[PDB]
Amino acid sequence: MEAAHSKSTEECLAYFGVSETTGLTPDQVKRHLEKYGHNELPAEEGKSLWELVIEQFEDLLVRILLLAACISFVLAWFEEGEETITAFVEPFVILLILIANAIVGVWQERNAENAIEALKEYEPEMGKVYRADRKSVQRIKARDIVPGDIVEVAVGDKVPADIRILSIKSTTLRVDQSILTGESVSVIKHTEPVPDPRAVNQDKKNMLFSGTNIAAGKALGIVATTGVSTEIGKIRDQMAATEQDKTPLQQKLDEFGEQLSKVISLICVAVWLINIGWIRGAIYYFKIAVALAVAAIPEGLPAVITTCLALGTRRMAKKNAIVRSLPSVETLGCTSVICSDKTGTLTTNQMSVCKMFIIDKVDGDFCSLNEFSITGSTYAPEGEVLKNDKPIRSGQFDGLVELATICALCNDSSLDFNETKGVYEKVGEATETALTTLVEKMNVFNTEVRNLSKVERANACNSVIRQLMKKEFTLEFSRDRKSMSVYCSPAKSSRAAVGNKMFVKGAPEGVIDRCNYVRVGTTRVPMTGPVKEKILSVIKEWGTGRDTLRCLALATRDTPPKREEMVLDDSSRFMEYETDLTFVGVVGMLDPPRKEVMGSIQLCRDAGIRVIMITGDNKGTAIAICRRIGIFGENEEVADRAYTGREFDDLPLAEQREACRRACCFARVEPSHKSKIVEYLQSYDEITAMTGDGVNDAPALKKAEIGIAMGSGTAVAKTASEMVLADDNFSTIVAAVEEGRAIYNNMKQFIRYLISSNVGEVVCIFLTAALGLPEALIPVQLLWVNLVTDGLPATALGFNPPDLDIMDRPPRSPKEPLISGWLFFRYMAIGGYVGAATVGAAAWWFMYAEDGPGVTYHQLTHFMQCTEDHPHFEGLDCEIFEAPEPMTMALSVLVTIEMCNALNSLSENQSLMRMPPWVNIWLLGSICLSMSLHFLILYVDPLPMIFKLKALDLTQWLMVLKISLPVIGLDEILKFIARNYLEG
Ligand SMILES: Nc1ncnc2c1ncn2[C@@H]1O[C@H](COP(=O)(O)OP(=O)(O)OP(=O)(O)O)[C@H]2OC3(O[C@H]21)C([N+](=O)[O-])=CC(=[N+]([O-])O)C=C3[N+](=O)[O-]
Ligand SMILES: FC(F)(F)Oc1ccc2c3c([nH]c2c1)[C@@H](NCc1ccc(Br)cc1)CCC3
Ligand SMILES: [K+]
Repeated sequence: MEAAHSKSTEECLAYFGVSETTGLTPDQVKRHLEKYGHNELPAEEGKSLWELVIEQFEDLLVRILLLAACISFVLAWFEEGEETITAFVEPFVILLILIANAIVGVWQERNAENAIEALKEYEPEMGKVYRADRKSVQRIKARDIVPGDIVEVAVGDKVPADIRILSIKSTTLRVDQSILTGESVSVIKHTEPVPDPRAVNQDKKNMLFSGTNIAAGKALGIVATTGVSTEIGKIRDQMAATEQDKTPLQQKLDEFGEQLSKVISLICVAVWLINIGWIRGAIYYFKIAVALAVAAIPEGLPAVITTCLALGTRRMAKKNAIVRSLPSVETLGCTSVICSDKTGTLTTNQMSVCKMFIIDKVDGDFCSLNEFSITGSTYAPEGEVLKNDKPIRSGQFDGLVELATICALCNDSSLDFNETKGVYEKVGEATETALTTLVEKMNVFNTEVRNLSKVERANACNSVIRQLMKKEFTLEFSRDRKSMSVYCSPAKSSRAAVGNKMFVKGAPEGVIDRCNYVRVGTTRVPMTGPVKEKILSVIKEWGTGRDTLRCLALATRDTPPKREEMVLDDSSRFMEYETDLTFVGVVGMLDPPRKEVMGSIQLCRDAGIRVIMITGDNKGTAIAICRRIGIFGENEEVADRAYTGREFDDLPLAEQREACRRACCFARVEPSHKSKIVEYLQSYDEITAMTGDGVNDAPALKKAEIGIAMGSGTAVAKTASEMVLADDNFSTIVAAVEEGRAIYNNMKQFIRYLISSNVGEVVCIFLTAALGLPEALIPVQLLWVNLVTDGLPATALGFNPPDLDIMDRPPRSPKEPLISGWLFFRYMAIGGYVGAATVGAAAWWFMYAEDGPGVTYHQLTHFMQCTEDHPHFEGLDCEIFEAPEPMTMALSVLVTIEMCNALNSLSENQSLMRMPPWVNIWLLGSICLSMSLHFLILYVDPLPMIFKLKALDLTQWLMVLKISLPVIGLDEILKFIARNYLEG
């Protein structure tokens, strides 16, 4: 049933064929389950495992490795002679590593997915329905509440569906629906039809929305829509699925992927070309092509990448930064401008009326004032009211009595006592509750409150004013006039002839212009120029002083219009109905900046991040706040870097864009302006973190490259967001950007470490083919390196502790190459030394090791010419070239160097003498475990037969360290030219 908000109780009942006492029949339930599905957000769709395999097949390197599989398969098939046929392990392993990688990408594609699942969290487990089974209410699983059944809800329950209220059983019904509308005040719900069929949800005051909770009361309704049809379920309809564009790192990695394709193909052609001058031969340059493919591809890199991301996500997630979109962590390092709202994010949103003034005397041009101050900054109703630092019984001033009345009446919020926490808490809007607390502190009628209870005391004095003036109706706040008013009539009935009143509170600018009189206690004197000046002179002093107060003016229309001649259907006339007012006084409440923000702001400048503050204060106060928290200097001229929504809109398009180039402070912007500022910032290739919590903030969060939504905010903003501030703190953003920087510098390290490791293997294979030597590494050994003995240090590298200057450098540009020009030189030379060292390791055994045959280099590089007992190969067994020992020398050198390179990769440019190995203790363990797995693979008797290895003696090991360790002295020397001859 659509638009049930416009239909009467009887109509919705007549629509579904239900009784308000009998409920639904099980037969009706079956029929509805069929015609409406269950009451839940359906499981993820559009994702096919088989169709996902196509994406893996489409990737280039997967195509290569898949081709290396079929080759390795046919090679093991054909080569029955001179080897055991139980040697299909290599093609099998190739497939498994390919299968594993497919699983891996899918496995945490669900981590990039379920970002939108943060909305599935808002629906409840259970609900209550009256049904045709029992005369009492049955508690059903919420996902089985079909449309049409009668639902009961009480205090503190979650509304389990979208329900048209049928009959409120308690006195009144208040519904917290902030989660869906942003309404920070519990809405009064009624049972009448709201007439407009397309009215906004804020007007649907007869509807219960799923996912919202009941502030107070108890009602009975009938389910109008379930699951997706609900307004909270309408949020899932977009379901992302927008244009998906590769991240900059994803794009760069793929360019390396194809340069790797070119390089493999060329080497493959070169060795087929070098061999100048058959079945046994067709084997060779296919075997090495497999050895080539396996040696070039990092194999385990996606596993390491998606792991260090997951652990970084949880690191950030415990710093109150909830990463929805995973590509964000890359983007977070490139953040050039954070643009955030003031209230609740730069400040505590913990309101307290700090100062207030009424008029003292008026003589001609002169106008004195009675200024008051109030101790206590919590919502607790405790503290003095001060005049000249001394206590004052507020009720002695008739001007304060009227101020207290206006505050208590121009108010839709209240105070509550949390029985468990033992503290006073905010009900409804924070800025209104500040007035509630102020009234209780003033106590203008000297209501006896001492012997009350912590609960009763919360609203005693507010209730006393409610006992005097009966709030007939309210004139809602509009932004054109920046004020609201309430029409009240006397309720004592014993007291006579007071008359109907209208109490107006609003921004001092507009309210004061619509005043014609100033109340002096109980007397009335017309509004004059000299007095209005002194009023604004203190309002401006307060909103610009060291305490930076938002100010509110309180007024009264002494003679309101005829209640039967006011038309409440159109806001446009509301301002006129608040004319001929009498200025009563002004309250000034503080909302102090969070302890951290001043320092957190400083970091953004040190790191080259511009901070734009969007706020609703006046341009005067907005500028002042920016000096207080440090966006501007106290003595700096900020004329050109602070704008208002109307000022900004006055500039032509060209002058608009130049403003965002330099601006840092926006006051009172329309909703559309956030999205317009982002567009302008994009025109300068600036990468923006933009914050929002409200329902209108959605498009500027989809548009911003890093949409940041508030944890206490609406559901829609969270959905359009890339990240969520669980603690609402602005410093959580800075900490998020900082962490996002460290992670990329660590991804860069293990990317280089793994790929430079790959280079050494490609060199080793290439020399073997070029020199005609026997194979020194076989693909099974390489995969064990590129997946295990390298993967563990590669991961632990991602935990390299951040640089000390990490927040003293400009944002990384999105086009920043993975390697500089010189890094290409450094890693080629190391990958070269790694290639030569592994081949020489095996050659040393064949020619010089005591256990080895001690053959000559001509013999060794013609080892396949050992057809029979040759005169050339005198005293040798042909098989000695297939011996496990030379391979195990090479693999042991490849492993040991990659442990040393891991120690080198601890820093891109720092010596190990300055930043020692134990700086990353997680990395030491990764090396201890990789080496352990190497001794395991040599010593547990199923394993050596597989990988074709044999345990080295003490001599052969000391030869590995003889060979391997200099790679440290090589990189240390290479790191020297960097920090001493390249930058200067
Ligand atoms: N586009 C705008 N043009 C003009 N003023 C704007 C605009 N947007 C917001 N304001 C005013 O600024 C006040 C608080 O803004 P501020 O807390 O700085 O930031 P926001 O709460 O708007 O943003 P956030 O909640 O953090 O997303 C609001 O209080 C009030 O009017 C609102 C308000 N209200 O929002 O309901 C009621 C009120 N009385 O008296 O009822 C007085 C306000 N006031 O004096 O500012
Ligand atoms: F060895 C397998 F083929 F099985 O696994 C891999 C290992 C590494 C890569 C690489 C790619 N496909 C691979 C597939 C290519 N793009 C896939 C990819 C893109 C971004 C991220 Br993050 C991870 C992988 C480009 C080089 C890196
Ligand atoms: K976005």
